[PDB]
Amino acid sequence: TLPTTASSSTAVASSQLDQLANFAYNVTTDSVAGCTLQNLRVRRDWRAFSKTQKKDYINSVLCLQKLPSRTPAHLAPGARTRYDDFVATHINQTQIIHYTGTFLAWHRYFIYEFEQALRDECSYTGDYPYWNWGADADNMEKSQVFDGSETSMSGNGEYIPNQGDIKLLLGNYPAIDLPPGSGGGCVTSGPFKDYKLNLGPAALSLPGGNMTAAANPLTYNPRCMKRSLTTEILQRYNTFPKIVELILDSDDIWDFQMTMQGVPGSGSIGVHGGGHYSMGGDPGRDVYVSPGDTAFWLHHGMIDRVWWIWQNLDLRKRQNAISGTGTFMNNPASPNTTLDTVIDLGYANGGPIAMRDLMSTTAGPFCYVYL
Ligand SMILES: *[C@@H]1O[C@H](CO)[C@@H](O[C@@H]2O[C@H](CO)[C@@H](O[C@@H]3O[C@H](CO[C@H]4O[C@H](CO[C@H]5O[C@H](CO)[C@@H](O)[C@H](O)[C@@H]5O)[C@@H](O)[C@H](O[C@H]5O[C@H](CO)[C@@H](O)[C@H](O)[C@@H]5O)[C@@H]4O)[C@@H](O)[C@H](O[C@H]4O[C@H](CO)[C@@H](O)[C@H](O)[C@@H]4O)[C@@H]3O)[C@H](O)[C@H]2NC(C)=O)[C@H](O)[C@H]1NC(C)=O
Ligand SMILES: *[C@@H]1O[C@H](CO)[C@@H](O)[C@H](O)[C@H]1NC(C)=O
Ligand SMILES: *[C@@H]1O[C@H](CO)[C@@H](O)[C@H](O)[C@H]1NC(C)=O
Ligand SMILES: *[C@H]1O[C@H](CO)[C@@H](O)[C@H](O)[C@@H]1O
Ligand SMILES: Oc1cccc(O)c1
Ligand SMILES: [Cu+2]
Ligand SMILES: [Cu+2]
Repeated sequence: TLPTTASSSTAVASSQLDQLANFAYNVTTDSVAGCTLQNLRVRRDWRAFSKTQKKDYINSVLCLQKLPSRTPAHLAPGARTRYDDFVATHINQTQIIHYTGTFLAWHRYFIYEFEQALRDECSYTGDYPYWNWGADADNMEKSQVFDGSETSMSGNGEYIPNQGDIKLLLGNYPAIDLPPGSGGGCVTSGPFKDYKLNLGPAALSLPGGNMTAAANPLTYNPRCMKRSLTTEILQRYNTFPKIVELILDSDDIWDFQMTMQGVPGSGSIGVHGGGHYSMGGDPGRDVYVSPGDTAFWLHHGMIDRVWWIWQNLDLRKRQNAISGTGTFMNNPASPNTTLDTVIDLGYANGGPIAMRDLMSTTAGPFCYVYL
């Protein structure tokens, strides 16, 4: 007897999520029992990682931020590292990978190939980590992902008093206004304290309402990563009731992906936008450059988990479900996304791949589950 309606207590909504996760696990292992049970990988909550396991993942990311970039210098003058290769492709394709029929599948392929770079070029042998927003929604500063310790993705940025609010515009919908959080400047501590963003900004929202952008966001612009942790954003968008509501109240792929990213004109930015903007800073508030924030990978692990749960609740109808076009909010208009639509990650990793081969975590190149 699966839940059918999200509960309003955090604690009960948390148990609903575990139960839906358990069901999705059962369905995926059954379809696997070449992806086999023996080589089925498990992705896990960052809280399940030991201190050594956390440090092994962080070290591999740091390795990727030193190894030289494969992107041709003339196509992206500012790229220096393999990590930059992933940021660059995301900047370059942002207009066709968000609010499109490809949004969920493209990002599944994106983070998988990031994982492959960690394993093949940086000797990583651990599990892929995800960030469970619901456990941190009441105090982001205490998240194991963001607490600033040697096992965080670094923490908060240096505090900047009396910051203006954040104003979010999209088309000519009424603006959405957010608090600026408790940071503002360069991250003060953690393993990514000396790490440099090399690309962007491309569309960086600033406290006060301004939006700054480099003339060419692919030219060299080394600078610190900035954060402004904003618990209030997670409290409104990323709580366990909000997570379960997205899963249970969405009956088709259109409503699922739209509620996740935020329905334009609803005043809500969804679990996707909520998780992004709660980091604040740079590139936390830049849609194009967001992979520059090292927590991007854990945030989209959770995005992919929530999609994988939703898929497995009715696999016959939801496994291959696609809706939307090839352009951001279909502006300008483009043909519908289908299973023959091909996507690629540029020079980041991998090669071109059709939507058909991306829809299941245990087919095509994929062989994993979430616990
Ligand atoms: C931002 O995003 C955009 C959009 O994605 C991106 O632009 C892409 O830009 C890259 C480079 O900047 C492009 O990659 C190059 O494409 C060259 C042209 O390739 C096409 O046409 C070839 C010619 O086809 C004709 O001639 C042949 C032979 O005479 C004939 O048989 C055909 O019928 C046709 O008439 C064709 O060969 C090629 O196809 C092969 O490869 C593609 C995958 O690339 C594959 O899908 C095909 O099935 C086929 O196997 C393709 O159709 C190409 O020459 C060039 O090659 C480089 O790499 C190869 C090794 O792979 C080297 O051998 C070669 O010498 C070159 O160094 C390269 O592939 C890409 O096509 C663009 N894509 C789009 C959609 O526009 C930007 O780069 C992004 N910006 C940033 C910063 O990331
Ligand atoms: C998962 O499968 C096990 C074994 O068949 C079963 O005992 C359990 O109740 C299932 N859980 C859910 C949530 O379906
Ligand atoms: C595009 O998809 C919608 C469903 O989302 C469908 O109603 C419409 O007919 C499709 N358009 C074309 C040209 O196939
Ligand atoms: C439990 O806590 C969440 C925040 O984590 C609230 O949104 C919920 O209403 C309940 O108080
Ligand atoms: O795709 C997105 C959406 C919202 C904020 C962000 O940094 C990225
Ligand atoms: Cu993206
Ligand atoms: Cu995202």
